[PDB]
Amino acid sequence: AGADRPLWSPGSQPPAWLDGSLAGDYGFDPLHLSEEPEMRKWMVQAELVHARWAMLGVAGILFTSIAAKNGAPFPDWYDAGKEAIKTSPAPLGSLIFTELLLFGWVETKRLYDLRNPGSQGDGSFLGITDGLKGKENGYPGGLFDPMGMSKNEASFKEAKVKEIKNGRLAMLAFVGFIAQHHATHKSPIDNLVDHVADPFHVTFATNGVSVPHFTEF
Amino acid sequence: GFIGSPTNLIMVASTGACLFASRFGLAPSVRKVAQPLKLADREVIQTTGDPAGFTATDVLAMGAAGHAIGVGIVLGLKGIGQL
Amino acid sequence: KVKIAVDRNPVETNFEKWAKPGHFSRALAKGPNTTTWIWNLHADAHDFDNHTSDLEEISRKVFSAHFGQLGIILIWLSGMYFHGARFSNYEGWLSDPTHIKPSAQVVWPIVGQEILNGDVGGGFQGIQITSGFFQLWRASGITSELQLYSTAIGGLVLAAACFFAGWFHYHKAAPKLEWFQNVESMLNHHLAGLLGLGSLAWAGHQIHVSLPVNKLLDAGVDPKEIPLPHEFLLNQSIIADLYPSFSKGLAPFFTLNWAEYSDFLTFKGGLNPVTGGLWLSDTAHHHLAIAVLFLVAGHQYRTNWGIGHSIKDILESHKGPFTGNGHAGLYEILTTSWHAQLAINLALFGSLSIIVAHHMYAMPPYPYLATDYGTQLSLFTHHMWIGGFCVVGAGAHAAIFMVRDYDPTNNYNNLLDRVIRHRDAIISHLNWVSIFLGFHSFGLYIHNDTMSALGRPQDMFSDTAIQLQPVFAQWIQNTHFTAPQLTAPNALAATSLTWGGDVVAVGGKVAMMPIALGTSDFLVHHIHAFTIHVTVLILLKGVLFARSSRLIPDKANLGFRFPCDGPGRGGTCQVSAWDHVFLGLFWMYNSLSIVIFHFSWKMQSDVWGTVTDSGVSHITGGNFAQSANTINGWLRDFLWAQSSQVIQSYGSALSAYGLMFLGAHFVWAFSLMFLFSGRGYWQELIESIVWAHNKLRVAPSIQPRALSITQGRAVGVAHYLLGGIATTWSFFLARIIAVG
Amino acid sequence: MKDFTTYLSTAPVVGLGWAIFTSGLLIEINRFFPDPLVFSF
Amino acid sequence: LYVGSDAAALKYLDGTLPGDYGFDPLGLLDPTVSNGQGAGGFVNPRWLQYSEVIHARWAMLGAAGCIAPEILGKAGVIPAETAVDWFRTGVIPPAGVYKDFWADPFTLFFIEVVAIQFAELKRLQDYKNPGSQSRQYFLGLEGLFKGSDNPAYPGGPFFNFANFGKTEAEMKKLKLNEIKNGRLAMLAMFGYGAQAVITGDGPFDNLLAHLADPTGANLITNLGGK
Ligand code: CLA
Ligand code: CLA
Ligand code: CLA
Ligand SMILES: CC(/C=C/C=C(C)/C=C/[C@@]12O[C@]1(C)C[C@@H](O)CC2(C)C)=C\C=C\C=C(C)\C=C\C=C(C)\C=C\[C@@]12O[C@]1(C)C[C@@H](O)CC2(C)C
Ligand SMILES: CC1=C(/C=C/C(C)=C/C=C/C(C)=C/C=C/C=C(C)/C=C/C=C(C)/C=C/C2=C(C)CCCC2(C)C)C(C)(C)CCC1
Ligand SMILES: CC1=C(C/C=C(\C)CCC[C@H](C)CCC[C@H](C)CCCC(C)C)C(=O)c2ccccc2C1=O
Ligand code: SF4
Repeated sequence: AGADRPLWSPGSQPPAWLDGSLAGDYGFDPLHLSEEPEMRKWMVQAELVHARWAMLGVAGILFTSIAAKNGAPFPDWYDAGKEAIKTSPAPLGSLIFTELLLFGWVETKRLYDLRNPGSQGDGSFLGITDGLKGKENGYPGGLFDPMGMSKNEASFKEAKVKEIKNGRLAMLAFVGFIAQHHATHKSPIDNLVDHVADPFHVTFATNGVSVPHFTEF
Repeated sequence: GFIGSPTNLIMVASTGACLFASRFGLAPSVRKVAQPLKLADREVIQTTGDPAGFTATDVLAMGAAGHAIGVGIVLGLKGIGQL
Repeated sequence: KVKIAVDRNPVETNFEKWAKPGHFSRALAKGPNTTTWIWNLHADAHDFDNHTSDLEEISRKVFSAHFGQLGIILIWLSGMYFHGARFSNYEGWLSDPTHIKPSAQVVWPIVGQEILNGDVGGGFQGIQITSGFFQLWRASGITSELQLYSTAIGGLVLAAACFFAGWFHYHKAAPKLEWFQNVESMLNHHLAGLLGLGSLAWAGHQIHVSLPVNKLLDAGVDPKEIPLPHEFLLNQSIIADLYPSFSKGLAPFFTLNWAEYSDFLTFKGGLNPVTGGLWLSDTAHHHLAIAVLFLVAGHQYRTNWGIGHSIKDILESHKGPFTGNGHAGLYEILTTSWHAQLAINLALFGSLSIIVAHHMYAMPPYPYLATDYGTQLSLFTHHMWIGGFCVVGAGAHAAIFMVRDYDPTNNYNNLLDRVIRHRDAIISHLNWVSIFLGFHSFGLYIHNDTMSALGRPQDMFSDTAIQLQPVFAQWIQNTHFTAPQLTAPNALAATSLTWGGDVVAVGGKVAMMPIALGTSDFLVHHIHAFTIHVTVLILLKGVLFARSSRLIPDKANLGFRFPCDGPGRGGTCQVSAWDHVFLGLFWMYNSLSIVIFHFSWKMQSDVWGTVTDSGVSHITGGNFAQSANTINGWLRDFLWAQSSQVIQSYGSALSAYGLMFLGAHFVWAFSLMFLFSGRGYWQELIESIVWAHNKLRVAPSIQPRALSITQGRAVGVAHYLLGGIATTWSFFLARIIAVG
Repeated sequence: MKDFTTYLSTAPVVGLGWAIFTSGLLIEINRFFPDPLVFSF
Repeated sequence: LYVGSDAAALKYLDGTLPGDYGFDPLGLLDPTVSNGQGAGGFVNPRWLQYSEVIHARWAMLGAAGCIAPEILGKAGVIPAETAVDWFRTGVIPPAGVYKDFWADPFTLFFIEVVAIQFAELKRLQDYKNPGSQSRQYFLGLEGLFKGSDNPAYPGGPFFNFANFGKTEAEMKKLKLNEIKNGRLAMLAMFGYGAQAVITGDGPFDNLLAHLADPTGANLITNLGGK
């Protein structure tokens, strides 16, 4: 978990503030972010929440697109909100503010657990003391970990590494979703079946976007 | 550009005269500078099998000067009706 | 001998010096205690001669600062090309350049400023630009916005490369002092590659790209129907039927049969009647000849291969009998003093800008450039003011060199020492000729005003009463009108239409017509000569008396930039060379203001206008021959007859100009108390305000102080110049857009 | 980073940030409330 | 022998480099040029030798890949429709694109970008840190990237699997022959570019034109002159 660890580039010098203790610590920081320990823990928390929401959204997009390809009446991941509010009993405006209302509590608790570790598990919220206590910086546990496979240190460390790697892959997946939906105007599973149907021709160079065509010769 | 053409002949004669000039006096080479005349000087650049000082920069400079003198003379004669 | 000398990594690329603002000088390294420190932090920021005494570090800083300025210029150029690519009607303007105004700036509708997006034509709304970028892009063969987008991207890439080059050549690989001191190598490389190779590359672009596109544009075909420049580049058929000499395929160049290239390398003087601009083939042969001449000139100085001249030997050899040591110590001066080189560069660059303004009002070297009167007026005025500022800075940095880098040991009997040795005679004779010129020009104007107000039109110095005609200028005009007749027989027409001949008009508007010179022209030309003479007197008095004088014998020890030497000797305020430059800035402003007023009135009365069947009807009806001889005529027939568009621009797209106009007047007023008053009054007022803030315990820890006397003079001259330049800019642009 | 943070902590940088924030707030207010003169709702 | 050796240039160089013919008129191998610590400027003898040998190998590959298709298409080895000119393969779509490829040229460009970015970035990281690519796990073949003291000649179980150059004499001979053929390939690629620009034909076609008509088909006649 450090020293002679595989870095983001072979032969690179890892930063002093990146000693390999964190999950996914490949020593990748040209802009020297997360140098301060407070900014380091802020960056770790931000990466963790962005990762968790990235894998949640990508899993939802993939499930909806796979069901739509199979035959379920599901719209594309782009412009899904229009038909969603068309069929929703809850109108827009009330929906976003409702989401903000039940999101502010969790975000406030997360922020004040990040600033003050263990301060949430003091019985203030419905008499919960053992739960809602952060085991690590961005890893609360307790009520969020019902089954206890994180008790072992090795299992917790490998689960953290797997989570951060799949989360970074989910960031890349979401960026790819946006890019090739703006390029092809099709579902990601449609792009996947087009790539596995004719791999030698159907690619990023034949959509009319990404690679521009001016002379056509 | 034609072989044996009078313009090519006069410019080749001018370039050859310029090349043969600094070999023996007259034109300022690397080893002959002075203010009005020729005065003894160093070599610095090896002549690559050439007696006295006749290195590659000398033949480059004098070939450029000969080509320029030839085209100037040719175009001046063409302006006044000659070759 | 000449070689690359580079130190590897002398300065570490860290942000530790960005936290501390004052770090380049020991005076500001201790931190701030008064507010003037902040001004000092913004004053000695780029005074690298004061930060360190080592010439190598100063040269490295100068190199990196030049790289930064080039990156800034390339960013600005890329932004211009991007604005032409997206927020512009260049494609619409290419179809009918005589009816759609050039526009390249579009505003956001926020608080009613969307009225500034005027109806320029072509189904577009925006600000009518006067930079002439449309004519430059038409001269460069640019047709679509894709080429402008690509040029903007390339300019951004080159600006990033220039910024990286500055960072690299400062922090990573900093050249040594011997690398910078190779003046012969610098001159050879600049004459051969920076100027000669650039001229050859532009000539090749004109020959292979700009000439066919411009020929097809003048033929009247659609810009979209015009083939792309690479089609002209690769396939020789289109360039062959557009120019038959391209069918030979580089044969006449190597066979010395250059006359066969006469179809696309021409010498037809004058303007193209289709577009009212210079012939593109003439510009191509011009840039080719310039490239050849500069390639010849770039092989003059000896660097590493024996042949070539020596600058020191040339300078030391040119010694006359009346000058003592002829040009002896100037080689050591210009290879050790950055400020002397800065003075020479600024003087020549300012003069070059003046020549640029004159020679592109005279010959418009761009298609459909003369038809746009506003573009020509704005370009002339802008290049004029840039030249004036540069030649003021020339005297400023010459005075800085005299104060700082002058060494009496190396200057005993040389030219500089003799100029210092008769500086009093120089300044006295310059003062006398300035007084004589001011009398026999402005007193002539006052004489005309008085005898006009006294009811004596026969006693004036006008074109009808007392003819002080410019006989020399008229003779030169007649000689240059007959220059292609006898002395330049290979020129098809005259080199310009200002000497004489017919009238070239495009789209019903006069592109260029002959300019007649009369008594008013002689009066304004001698007025300009007088103003230039006085500005030269001020700047030369600043330069020569920068070190010492009979009034102050130790002025060199006081530095270049000091306010005064106290009220002693009757008072010694504004005695420094910096104060001389500060005084001469206003005189430069007055000189160029009169020059551009003469330019605007002369082209509006005797050049610009419309062409009808009866004849040429000018904008002001040619009143310059009768109204420019009196100050009241300039007040009424030039300043009051015009500027009606500026004050009536409200409710239209030109209104911002009028707004700027009013604001400019404000700034011109706001400078005056910085120019008047002093420092003790403002210091005592600040003390009272300090008492007020101390009563409420809101006194700042940094002690507020009044601006320094030099600082106050600088603020006053800067706001005064900004107000005057913006006033002339707004008035000129509104007048020339509303009726032009 | 902390050197860069102290560079952004300098007076001109925070002044530029305040100016950008205030100008953007006023511009968005004037855009989303076109021509406000009379305080009425 | 020395090919155009210039005096006052062998003062700063001894005989260690493979070619080392003493040709340095302007002067770039001087240790006084870019002297100090750290990376510094790009004009340094180590980077100059590295870029020279890399340019030599790339130009040698390019000369072989510009000769082979035309020669084999003149014979019956490769089919004629795949024997197009080197500039007509798709490198310059104005010159020509071979449409009968298994993939789009931009797809091959992206595959090239990934593969050769991996290769050249590993090469650069080993140039800055010698032997560093043999430490970080790549696929289990890290021992193939051991390198050597000279970055130009890494060797190992892959780059020198033939194990030629056991002793110093034939290693120096091989280095000199490599740099000589590489410089000849710089000249060859220069001529290929010039001939492609001013003839619009393959280099072997130009060679056949010069062989059939020496006076009638050469540089002078190709420029239009006589
Ligand atoms: C023929 C070779 C050549 C060329 C073309 C230039 C060109 C330039 N020099 Mg340079 N110079 C040269 C040789 C050359 N130099 C030599 C040999 C020396 C040492 C004796 C110097 C010493 C020197 C000093 C001390 C300074 C310059 C400066 C400048 C710039 C003047 C500003 C200008 O005209 O804007 C024209 C601008 C452009 C055309 C925009 C594009 C500029 C490109 C990026 C530069 C390309 C030319 C470059 C020399 C190529 C080699 C660089 C390579 C290693 C990447 C200009 C870019 C000034 C400077 O720093 O400016 C930044 C300056 O103060 N020169
Ligand atoms: C800098 C200015 C410039 C440039 C770029 C060009 C360029 C061109 N002109 Mg022009 N020309 C110019 C100035 C210029 N000219 C001037 C001043 C005149 C006098 C009026 C002319 C008169 C003229 C005429 C009359 C004609 C041209 C023609 C041409 C073309 C022929 C090229 C040629 O034979 O040159 C020689 C070029 C080379 C030898 C090529 C350079 C060598 C290459 C780049 C080496 C590459 C090697 C590389 C490392 C290996 C490949 C790399 C790869 C693997 C990636 C070409 C587009 C002709 C045309 O359009 O027909 C096609 C034509 O008819 N021009
Ligand atoms: C338009 C405003 C104005 C005017 C007219 C003057 C006038 C003068 N200044 Mg000044 N100047 C001004 C503003 C002005 N200044 C400002 C604001 C600054 C600050 C930057 C300066 C900075 C400055 C410097 C730095 C210098 C001058 C100099 C001069 C002289 C000019 C040389 C000349 O030929 O004068 C001739 C006189 C006039 C043009 C005044 C009008 C004369 C009329 C025609 C009357 C003619 C005689 C009359 C009939 C007799 C009256 C009889 C009566 C007594 C009964 C003159 C005394 C220079 C100097 O001392 O001499 C070279 C000098 O070096 N000034
Ligand atoms: C790419 C990304 C972050 C990339 C960051 C990079 C490269 C940073 C690089 C560097 O920092 C390093 C490493 C080191 C520094 O020295 C240098 C820099 C350069 C600064 C985040 C993506 C983050 C992506 C996230 C969080 C995605 C969330 C997705 C959600 C919520 C989806 C929700 C949906 O609503 C949609 C969109 C549409 C509906 O159809 C479906 C539903 C499900 C409703
Ligand atoms: C005796 C002998 C010999 C011989 C030799 C010879 C024969 C030589 C020659 C040489 C030469 C013969 C050279 C030349 C050179 C040239 C050059 C180098 C050129 C250049 C050019 C230029 C640079 C140009 C330019 C221009 C242009 C393009 C445009 C404008 C004009 C001009 C013209 C300026 C041998 C070796 C066998 C052996 C030994 C002995
Ligand atoms: C007025 C005056 C002062 C007093 C003026 C001083 C000390 C300078 C004041 C500068 C202010 C602080 C600049 C900033 C003004 C605003 C606070 C900034 C804009 C705010 C809006 C954006 C909200 C001098 O000190 C002085 C000195 C020498 C000759 C003439 C004068 C002189 O005329
Ligand atoms: S303090 Fe002011 S008024 Fe007094 S001599 Fe100095 S500049 Fe003049």
